[PDB]
Amino acid sequence: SPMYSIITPNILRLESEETMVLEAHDAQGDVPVTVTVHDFPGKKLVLSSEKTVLTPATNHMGNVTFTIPANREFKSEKGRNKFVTVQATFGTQVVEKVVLVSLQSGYLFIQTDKTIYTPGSTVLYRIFTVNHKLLPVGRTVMVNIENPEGIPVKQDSLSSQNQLGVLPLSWDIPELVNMGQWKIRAYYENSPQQVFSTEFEVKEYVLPSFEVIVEPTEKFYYIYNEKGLEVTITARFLYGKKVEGTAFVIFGIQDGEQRISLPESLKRIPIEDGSGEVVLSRKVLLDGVQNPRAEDLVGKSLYVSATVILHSGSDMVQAERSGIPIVTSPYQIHFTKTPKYFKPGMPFDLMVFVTNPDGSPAYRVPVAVQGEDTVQSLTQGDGVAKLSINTHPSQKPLSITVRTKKQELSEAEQATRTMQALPYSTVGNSNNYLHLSVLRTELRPGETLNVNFLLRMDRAHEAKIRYYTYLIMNKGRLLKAGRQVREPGQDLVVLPLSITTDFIPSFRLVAYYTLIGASGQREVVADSVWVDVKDSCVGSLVVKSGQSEDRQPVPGQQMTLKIEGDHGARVVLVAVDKGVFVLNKKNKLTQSKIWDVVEKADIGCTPGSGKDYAGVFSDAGLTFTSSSGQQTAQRAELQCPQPAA
Amino acid sequence: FIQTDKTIYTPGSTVLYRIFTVNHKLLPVGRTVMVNIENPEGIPVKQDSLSSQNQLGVLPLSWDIPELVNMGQWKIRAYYENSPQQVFSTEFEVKEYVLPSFEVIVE
Amino acid sequence: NLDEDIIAEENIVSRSEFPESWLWNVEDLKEPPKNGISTKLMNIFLKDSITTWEILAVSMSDKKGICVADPFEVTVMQDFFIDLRLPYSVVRNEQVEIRAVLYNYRQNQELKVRVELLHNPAFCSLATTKRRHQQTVTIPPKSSLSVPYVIVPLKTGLQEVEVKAAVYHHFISDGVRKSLKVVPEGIRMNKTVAVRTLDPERLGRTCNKFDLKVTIKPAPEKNTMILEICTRYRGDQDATMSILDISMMTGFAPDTDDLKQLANGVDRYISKYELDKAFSDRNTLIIYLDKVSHSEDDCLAFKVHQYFNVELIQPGAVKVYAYYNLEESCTRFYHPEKEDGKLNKLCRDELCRCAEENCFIQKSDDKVTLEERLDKACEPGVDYVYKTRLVKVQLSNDFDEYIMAIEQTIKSGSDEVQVGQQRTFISPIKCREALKLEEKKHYLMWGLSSDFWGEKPNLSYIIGKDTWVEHWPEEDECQDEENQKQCQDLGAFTESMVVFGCPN
Amino acid sequence: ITTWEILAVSMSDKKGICVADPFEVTVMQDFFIDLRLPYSVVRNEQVEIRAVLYNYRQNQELKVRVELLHNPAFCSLATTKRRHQQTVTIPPKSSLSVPY
Amino acid sequence: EDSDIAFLIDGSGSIIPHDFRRMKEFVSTVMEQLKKSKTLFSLMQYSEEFRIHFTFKEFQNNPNPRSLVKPITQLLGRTHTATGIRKVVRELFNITNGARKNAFKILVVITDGEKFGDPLGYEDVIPEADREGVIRYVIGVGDAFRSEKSRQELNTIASKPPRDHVFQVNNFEALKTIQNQLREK
Ligand SMILES: *[C@@H]1O[C@H](CO)[C@@H](O[C@@H]2O[C@H](CO)[C@@H](O[C@H]3O[C@H](CO)[C@@H](O)[C@H](O)[C@@H]3O)[C@H](O)[C@H]2NC(C)=O)[C@H](O)[C@H]1NC(C)=O
Ligand SMILES: *[C@@H]1O[C@H](CO)[C@@H](O)[C@H](O)[C@H]1NC(C)=O
Ligand SMILES: [K+]
Ligand SMILES: [K+]
Ligand SMILES: [Mg+2]
Repeated sequence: SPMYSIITPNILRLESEETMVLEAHDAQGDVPVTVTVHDFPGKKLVLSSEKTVLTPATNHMGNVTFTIPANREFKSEKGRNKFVTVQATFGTQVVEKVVLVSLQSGYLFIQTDKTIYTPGSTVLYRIFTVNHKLLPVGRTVMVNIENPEGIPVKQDSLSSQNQLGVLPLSWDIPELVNMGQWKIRAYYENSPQQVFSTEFEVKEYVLPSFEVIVEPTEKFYYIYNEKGLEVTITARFLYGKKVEGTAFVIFGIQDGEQRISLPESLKRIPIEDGSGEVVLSRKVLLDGVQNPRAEDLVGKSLYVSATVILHSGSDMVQAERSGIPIVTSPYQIHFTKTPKYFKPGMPFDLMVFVTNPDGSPAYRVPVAVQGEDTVQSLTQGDGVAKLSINTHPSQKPLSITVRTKKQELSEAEQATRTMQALPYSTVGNSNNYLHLSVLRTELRPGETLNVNFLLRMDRAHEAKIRYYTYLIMNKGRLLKAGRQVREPGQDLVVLPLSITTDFIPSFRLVAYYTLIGASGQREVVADSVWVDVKDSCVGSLVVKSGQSEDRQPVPGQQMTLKIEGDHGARVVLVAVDKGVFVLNKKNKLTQSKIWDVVEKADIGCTPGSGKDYAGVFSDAGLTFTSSSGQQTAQRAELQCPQPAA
Repeated sequence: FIQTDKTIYTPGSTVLYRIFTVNHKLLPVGRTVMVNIENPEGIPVKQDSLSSQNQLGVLPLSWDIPELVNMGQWKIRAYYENSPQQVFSTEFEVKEYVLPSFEVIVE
Repeated sequence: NLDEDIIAEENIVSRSEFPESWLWNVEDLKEPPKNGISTKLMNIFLKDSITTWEILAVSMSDKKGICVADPFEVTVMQDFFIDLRLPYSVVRNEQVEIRAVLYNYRQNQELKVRVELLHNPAFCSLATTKRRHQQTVTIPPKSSLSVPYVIVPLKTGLQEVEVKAAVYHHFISDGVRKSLKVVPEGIRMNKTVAVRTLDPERLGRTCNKFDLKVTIKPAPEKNTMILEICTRYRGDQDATMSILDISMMTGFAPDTDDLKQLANGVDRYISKYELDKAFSDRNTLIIYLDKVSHSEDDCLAFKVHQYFNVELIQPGAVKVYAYYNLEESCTRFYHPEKEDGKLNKLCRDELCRCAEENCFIQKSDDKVTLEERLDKACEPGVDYVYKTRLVKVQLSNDFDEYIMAIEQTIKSGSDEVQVGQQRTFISPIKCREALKLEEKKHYLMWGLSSDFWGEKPNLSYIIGKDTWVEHWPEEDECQDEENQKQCQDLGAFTESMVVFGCPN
Repeated sequence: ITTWEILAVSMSDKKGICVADPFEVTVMQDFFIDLRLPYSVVRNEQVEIRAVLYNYRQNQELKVRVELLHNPAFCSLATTKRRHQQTVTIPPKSSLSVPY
Repeated sequence: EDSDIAFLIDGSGSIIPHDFRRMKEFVSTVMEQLKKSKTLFSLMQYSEEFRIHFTFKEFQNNPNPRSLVKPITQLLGRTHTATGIRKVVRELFNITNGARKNAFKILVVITDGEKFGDPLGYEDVIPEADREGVIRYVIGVGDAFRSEKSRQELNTIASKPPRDHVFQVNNFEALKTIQNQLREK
């Protein structure tokens, strides 16, 4: 009774290379396979890719490299999801599977020169056209400049063919114009529901002479903190020289977008060697109390504006820090990087996110799970520990509440968060399992990641499993798959998986084995793990001075510029006065903002495993279809979360 | 000497315009020049100052016309930095229109 | 599938590039001179615009100086083509008219064209996704034909229109693809009552010169009807020559002799050729008037005939203006059952969508088995499948509303439906009678997540091209031996849907 | 006189895309004018402005003559006939602002 | 300048083996008698499924055309012409296969003028070759000219003017229009 297995993504993107993996476990002879992609519904053969045969010489493995062609089919206004039927024919056996499809062709990245412009200025912006792999592609795009109202005040239609993914543009700003947050929307010709945006402020301004930094010592206000609100004021000229002036600081409270000013709080403070310290005295705040509600105040935030005036008289700067939370707890615990499903009797690895109240990670914080008196752990610079807890073998839902144990803090303060983890249901709850263990540390391209295959079952069957088949899903695509041979008796095997640049910034890895178990049934067990990879560029780009002539620049001084980078790569430049940023720094192009959208683009929904082995593939974003009858449930929603996006 | 690509434009159109700088001996030079774009009101809503040496007397330029803008007869005044009384002009019309398909001649 | 001999719309490379100006070029004269002349030959591309291209140039040598040139003329055209004539300042969410002129400069060859106005979700047209809008026409050599097309700009900004015309037993096709500006109104203040529950739940932390009454009426004794117009001017003194542009409901033509009878008429004139034009594709008519009155109704009427039989008919259009001024015009559309001749669409605070596709998924097919029944129910598109009872009914001009009584949630989808709930399903007025629907009857129904009207919880339901509906009788109304076969497949559909659920 | 951030964005065909870390550059002189001019002004609407002399020389006060030039589109005390100048002495590492 | 020459042959069943042999041999002659500087040749066979029989890299490393063309089979599929073209412009003219920027880019479509089963239309993929700038020479075959709508399918594929680009395969003077368009280019 030979078994034929086929695997492809949960979602099929159009105009892109997707791969389909073909295996034939323990079936004799060279076995031909023909796959065809059909309209749903009918025999339209959207795609039938190339002939492939899975030989025992190749251990019955080959893959299919194919790109879905488009035929201008979707729906505007209300959006209904499009599908295709994939059809696999192993000689005589046909295994069919209905797969979702997405229009999204790739990505588009909007660069403005700077963040903020004045009436009568030219907005210079480039747009960056890449495929699903961050490589150049050429399509027509439409660029709309939309004021705060939302109304397009300039529109264009341009192609990126042979422009190397860069569309230098501009738009001239009118003297009579609406001030506020203006937008730049762009989108590929093919896939308009996918909109890429950047905002930029338009206000009447003149660049100052000095920057002012108003920064509190600690990121929150502990409600009972005796010291009060302590703030370090840094004020300095742009070239690095310290300023002489006066400061005016008022305080205020911020509720969502609702803000409440504190007029009695305004204090005037001297300027001490271009630096200062300032306090909102416990004495100051309490006089003239307003809506105090001590217990209620937790969950809101505070804003503080300083207006700084030079000692010479020419320039006044208003600076502000907003969002200051009045806490009982220096921290907050979140479970956003934690799997919701575990293998019973096996280690459970938590990536708990210790968060400072604004959102920043917490450095050198001891943390542990309540119960399991055995051990406590320490947070990294990222506010994350790999709390690995031992499961008891038992089908009770595991419930975890994480608390911090940071010394020098009140025990009431310590941050907490609770989750619940559910057992992987086994087929007839036969309790034959697979466990993947791999060390969670920032992995860099070129490092080797040992992949540990943990097998749990009676001795009746263990000799049967003679290899494991592994799969790495990246950026929404199947990247690599293979087999690691196994000999009867090794319960645990490791694959020295060498990590390449494709893996950035992160990936999930699923894998599986197959056998013929209880009630004569062909059985497949699989497991999945999300692996994060050192965030960086695929290639590399460095800017340094090209003149070993160190000196400090002069107005009108000549300079040589050194650019080191990958060969043949195109480089676009811009030089901005740092002083601009003091007034606005948002929507500045960063390698980070790249990756953050990218990860949003992922089809996987859970950091880990799932309710059962089907959920493994679905939660990972994968379709498995086998000749035996086992295949993934159907995916009809584009977004994951329990609360939709 | 001012060359505009068209004589009449729609709001939101790109105005492409070149300036030819020559002496009284009609020779291309690179010198400093002031460009003033006047709306129908006459009011200079853009200015710029550039020099053309090694652009061969050719100043290729560009202007984005605002979507909300007063239609009517627009002008292009420009002058050397040194001689402001010496202003040279060109007009161009702004109106909402469509290109026609045939012409009509009355004689 | 009648005739196999035309070029597929899917393979009709339209005309695309229509710059009002281009080639801002700057090129340098490096060629070895002969006669004291360097000669440059720049091979270029010819834009998809049919006009003579005037070329103006200036030679700036530093030694001799500047030099204007003799403009150069490159005469561009094709034997047969289109040009599309649009307005500029159109208004989103207001039904409008366009005219498409196909010219034929073949000297002796007539032509038969199948031309499609191409579908666009930004426009309420007659062209659904799947239901093409192809008009077939014939052209006398060295002559052109005017084709009207009334639409709704559903969205704002730079909207492009496309029309691809293909020919039979000959070679070429063409396509126009031309943008313009769409804009909003903003009033939404029509006879509002003080508190009409217009507001949502989750927000917050025009013929000024002309009287024009047009009504198309029917005839006593293929089919012929009456066109009626009734016009006036609003001013102190009577006005100058006024013009009428009149366009034919898809496949219509006036009564040639009554046309003649009217032209001898006082204060009126229609030249001979637009009056002795041929019955073959006589489609757009222009009538000029000596003057128009400010004092009372001076009407007119005449006959229209049906040249080709199609079930659905573009509204006719009638645009009137003073000879001098087009921009202060007044436009009316006619249709006999559609009041003021306007296409059916669906409207909320400032949004509308086009409700003009087939009423429901086509019925009466030979195949009514569980096999196909399930297939259209096992598709992923089906968000919801309900079985309710026609409880209440709001009938009206616009649409006809069927108040449905959900007792069981067979398969909820992206819907949060409670048990014993009352929900609003809509059906356009053009469809009402075709549905043969009566209250008090049970109905088992299904649709999609996309086919939900509104946002929660003040929502409604819409029956579209692919919505499936079917009445469910009582227990005392299925015991008949004749009605067995229906109620059989109802019982087996249900149970196997229930027990198995969906497959996936 | 300030500090520029220069940003390089590169794309190769195979090496993906890379926005490199910024490169700052510091325009700074020994002696200079900071000239504090409003975005716009109203015509015929008189105000003052400030040109702040920065004596970022190390250990010597600086006797400077501060001066303006003749634009016939403004009314100040300066002409081609008679100019408008102070004569001012600036200690090291300081900011002397002259009114016009 | 840089002469980048691509070759697109139909392999559908409508191509009788004699038509097909003529194609392969004509291509080889086209390249051979296009023995001249700075010309690069790549080829893919198109039907219902596609397979590039050699890329430009594989060609700069292997100049013998006869060595490149001998192994080519017929596919006997459907005829996805439109889809074949985006495979030409998106893959063959990629820098990754050898494509040089600012090169004379020519596509040689060799088919009988019968597209069938292709999900793609021409209104996306033809204006694409023009926005990328590939001059398209078409070589109709067998009875590519018996029908009316086939030969116009060819002018639909061929860049304008079609009288200068549309040629039959047996004609031996299909090259000289292009062989010559480069001699001062
Ligand atoms: C589908 O089949 C493809 C070829 O049939 C295969 O491509 C191969 O991918 C692997 C990735 O591991 C590359 O392997 C090795 O390349 C160099 C060789 O020196 C090594 O230095 C690397 O470390 C790496 O291990 C192959 O180069 C690559 N070859 C080709 C021709 O594409 C895909 O990986 C297969 N994908 C799936 C999902 O089955
Ligand atoms: C105004 O009301 C009439 C019906 O009384 C309706 O025909 C028309 O569409 C309404 N106009 C607007 C702008 O809502
Ligand atoms: K400064
Ligand atoms: K024209
Ligand atoms: Mg064929």
